[PDB]
Amino acid sequence: RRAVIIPARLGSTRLKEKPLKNLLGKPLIRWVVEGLVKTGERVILATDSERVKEVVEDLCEVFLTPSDLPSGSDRVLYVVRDLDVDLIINYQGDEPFVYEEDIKLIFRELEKGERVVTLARKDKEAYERPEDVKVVLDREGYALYFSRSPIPYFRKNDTFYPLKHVGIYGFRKETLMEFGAMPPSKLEQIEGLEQLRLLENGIKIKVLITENYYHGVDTEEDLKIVEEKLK
Amino acid sequence: RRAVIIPARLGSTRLKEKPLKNLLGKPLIRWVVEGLVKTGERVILATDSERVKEVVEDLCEVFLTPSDLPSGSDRVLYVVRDLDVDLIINYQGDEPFVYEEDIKLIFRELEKGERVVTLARKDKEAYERPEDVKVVLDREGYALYFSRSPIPYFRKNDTFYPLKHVGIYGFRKETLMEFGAMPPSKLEQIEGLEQLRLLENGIKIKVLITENYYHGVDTEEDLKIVEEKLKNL
Ligand SMILES: Nc1ccn([C@@H]2O[C@H](COP(=O)(O)OP(=O)(O)OP(=O)(O)O)[C@@H](O)[C@H]2O)c(=O)n1
Ligand SMILES: Nc1ccn([C@@H]2O[C@H](COP(=O)(O)OP(=O)(O)OP(=O)(O)O)[C@@H](O)[C@H]2O)c(=O)n1
Ligand SMILES: [Mg+2]
Ligand SMILES: [Mg+2]
Ligand SMILES: [Mg+2]
Ligand SMILES: [Mg+2]
Repeated sequence: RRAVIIPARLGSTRLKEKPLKNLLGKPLIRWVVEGLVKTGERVILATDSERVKEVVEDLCEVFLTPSDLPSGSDRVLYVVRDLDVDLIINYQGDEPFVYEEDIKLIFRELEKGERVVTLARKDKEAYERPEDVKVVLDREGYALYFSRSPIPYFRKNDTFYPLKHVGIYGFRKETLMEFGAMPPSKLEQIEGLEQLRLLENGIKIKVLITENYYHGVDTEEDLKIVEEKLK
Repeated sequence: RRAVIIPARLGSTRLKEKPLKNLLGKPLIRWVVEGLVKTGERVILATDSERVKEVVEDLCEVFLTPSDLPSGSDRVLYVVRDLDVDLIINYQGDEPFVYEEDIKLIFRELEKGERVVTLARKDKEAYERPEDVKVVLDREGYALYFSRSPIPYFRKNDTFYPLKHVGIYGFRKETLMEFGAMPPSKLEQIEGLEQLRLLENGIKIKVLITENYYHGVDTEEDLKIVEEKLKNL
C-alpha cells in the first residue's frame, strides 16, 4: 500500500526541458526512475509530456497531468486523489541520487506512526544560500522551523548544524490530502516554503539525518556538477 | 497566588552596575519596580547586591541570591523554588517600560492553562541585529523558533513579520522548575538563547503580540534610546 510519486514537468525554466537533459548519456528522469525502481517499490511518474513518459514507460507507471499545475506538490496531489494507497513518498524529478536505505528508512518511520517524515544532511555550503532550505530540530528530531535564512545563528560553534533540508517527503495519504485542503499559510507564503503549512497548522514533521549525497539539478552548473559526482 | 519576580544582579559587563545606572534622575531598577508596583501584583526583586536592595527596599520585597547564579531565570528559580506561588512572571531588571494590561494578559493566559507565555512586537529595525531576538509563530500563536538570525526570510515582504521577542515570561511554577532541571540544549547553546531549551524539549511557548514599546537596557546606546523615548511621551 505504498507508492513513490515523482512530479516531473517538461517546462523547466532555468534549464531547458530538464527531465530530458542528458546526464552521462542518459536523460535526468531516467536516472531518477532507475534508482527508484531498484528499491523494489511502486514508482509513479506524473508528467505533462509524452516525450518524458516515453523515456521511462518501460520501467514504471506514468500519468499525464495538466501542464499548468503550479507546483510539484499540486502535481502529486493531483494523482494521489485517484490512487488507492496508504503511504506516499514524494520524490523530486530532478534528484538523480537515490538510496534504497533512505527510502526504506522513510517508509519504516511512517509505519511507526509518523504522519510526515523528511530528510536533512549536515552541510555548511547551504547555510547562506537562500535557494537551500535550512532546518532546526527538537531533541526527538521533529522540525521546529525551516527557513531560507541562515539558521541557527552561530553565537557558539557546532559540528552537527547547519542542516540542509532535502525535499523528499513521506506522507500518510490522509495527511497529504489534509495539506492539499488547508489554505496557504502566512510563513509558507513569506518564505515560499510549502512545508511550513504543516508546521503552522501544528503537524509534526519527523526529520531523519542522512549522510548520503543529494543535490538537485536546477541549472546548467548543477548538471555539470552532478555529472562529475555520478562516477 | 501569583508574583512578579525581577532578577537584577549588580555585575553587568556591557554596562557597569546597570540596576543603579541613572535614568533621568532615577536608578534603572527603580523604574522597573515602580512600574510593576502599580500593577497591584506582588513584586519581588531578586538580587545579590545590598546597594541594589537599598534603592527599592521601600517599594517591594527583596530576596538575596548568590552572585554566581548563571542567568536571570536561574535567579528567579532560586527564589521561586521555595516560594508558595502558582504562577510567576520573570520581568527583566533592565526593562524600564511596564504596561499593566500586558501583565494581566500574561497571567490570564497562564490561567487558561498555558505553561509558558511571552511577548513579541512588530519591529522592522530588530531584523538584522543579532543582539535582538526574532520569533516566528504557528497559527495559534505558539513559537516555532526563536533566533538571532533574520527570520522569516522575506521571499516576499509582509504586514505582520518581522517580530522582536520581548524577554518577559510567565511560567507555571512547576514548569519553571522543570526548565531549571533540563540541561542546556543544543540550539540553546548555539544561539545563546535559553528559551530554546523549552522548544527543544517540546514545551509550548504561547506568544502574545503587544503594541506597547519595550526596549532592554544592555549598553550605553540602549540607555540613550530609552532616555529619548521617556522624554517623548
Ligand atoms: N509547476 C510545476 C513546478 C515544478 N514541478 C516539479 O517539481 C519539482 C521541483 O521543482 P523545480 O526543481 O523548481 O523544477 P522546475 O520548476 O521545472 O524548474 P524551474 O524552476 O527552473 O522552472 C520538479 O521535478 C518539477 O518538474 C511541477 O511538477 N510543476
Ligand atoms: N547571571 C545573571 C545574568 C543575568 N541576570 C539578570 O537577568 C537580566 C538579563 O540579563 P542581561 O540583560 O544580560 O544583564 P547582565 O547579564 O547582568 O549584563 P551583561 O550581559 O551586559 O553582562 C538582567 O536583569 C540581569 O540582572 C542575573 O540575574 N544573573
Ligand atoms: Mg521551479
Ligand atoms: Mg529543483
Ligand atoms: Mg547578560
Ligand atoms: Mg538585557
